[PDB]
Amino acid sequence: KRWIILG
Amino acid sequence: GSHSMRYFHTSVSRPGRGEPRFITVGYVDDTLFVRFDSDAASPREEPRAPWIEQEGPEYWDRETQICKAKAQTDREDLRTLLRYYNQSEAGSHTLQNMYGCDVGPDGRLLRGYHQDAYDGKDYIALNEDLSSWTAADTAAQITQRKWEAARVAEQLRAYLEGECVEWLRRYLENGKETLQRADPPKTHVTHHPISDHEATLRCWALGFYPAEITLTWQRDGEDQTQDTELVETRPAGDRTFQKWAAVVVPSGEEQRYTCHVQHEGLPKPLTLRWE
Amino acid sequence: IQRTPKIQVYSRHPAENGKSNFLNCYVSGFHPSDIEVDLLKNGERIEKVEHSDLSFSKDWSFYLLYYTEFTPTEKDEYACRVNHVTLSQPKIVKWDRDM
Repeated sequence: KRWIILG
Repeated sequence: GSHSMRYFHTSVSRPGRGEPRFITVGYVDDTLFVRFDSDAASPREEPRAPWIEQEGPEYWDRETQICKAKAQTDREDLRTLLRYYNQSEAGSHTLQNMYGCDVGPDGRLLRGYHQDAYDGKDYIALNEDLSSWTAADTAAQITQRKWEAARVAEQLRAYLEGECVEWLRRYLENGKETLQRADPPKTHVTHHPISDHEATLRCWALGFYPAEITLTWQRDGEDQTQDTELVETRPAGDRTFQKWAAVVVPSGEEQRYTCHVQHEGLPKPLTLRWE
Repeated sequence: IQRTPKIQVYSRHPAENGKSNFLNCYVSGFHPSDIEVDLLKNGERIEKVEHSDLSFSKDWSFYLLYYTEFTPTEKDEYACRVNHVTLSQPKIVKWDRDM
């Protein structure tokens, strides 16, 4: 699965 | 053996004509398995490998949202990089991101990756310790200091040692009949006369996976690496790749030349001659 | 930095006249992203051509594969026409069924 930066 | 999982993303500004184009793909080794193009009607991540169509609606839903969010953040980063370099909003610029993980035969992580490029050159890269950044310029050092304030390396390391390796091993198990078979290369030697005293010997390697292949010509046991035209490995339209190596020899001395092919899918290195 | 694409025109399978095959044109190692690739049958562009999604190599250069289903014959001449910002004029690489 993909990762997503925090924000 | 060792296996790879990577995600590539590309954002390109389109001054005048509209929103940046965002296109991202996912690869397991040399097998593409997910895609996303912002220029679609309702853009959505789609399966490009048979073993990934198994995933349920929540999976594709979360992936679709992640890709739309990445497009938004890429617009943000494009504007910010415009103001970092004091560039003109009338010029088109490219942002390229890759991240992922390599695991070993035991499924244990060897290296995690996260790199970002601006206009085709390195911008900032997560070091191998998963704790530091390599910045290419002072603008990337601005970004580095802002990302150290936000522990982006810690988020990335939690993801790489955790979700990356787990889901890569999951994908591997799901389609092991394909991903874990090494397709050996069909090899042959062709002869094409170019003149009355010369002729090309071309060594082929059709039908192979993965892409990592070694083609070498040798003249009486001495490598002709400078007199050998060697083309880039290309896809064959399936998960299979192709590659050839040519050398021009005098007509009459073909048997002085020997091709040598090395692939993961071969038990022994092969040596070929024109017959 | 800008880089000029390497172009390859080739068939998916070994060419034999009268059999349905795939004609491919692989454009690799270029930057920036926007490229124009058409496939040509006797000078006219093929209308039903697909392409893979844009990914890039580890030096950040892009690669694409344009493909379409064709049927090689002895007389039909096939080519690939690639235009890039780095190019003086649209380049035309002819298909060599021995290559």
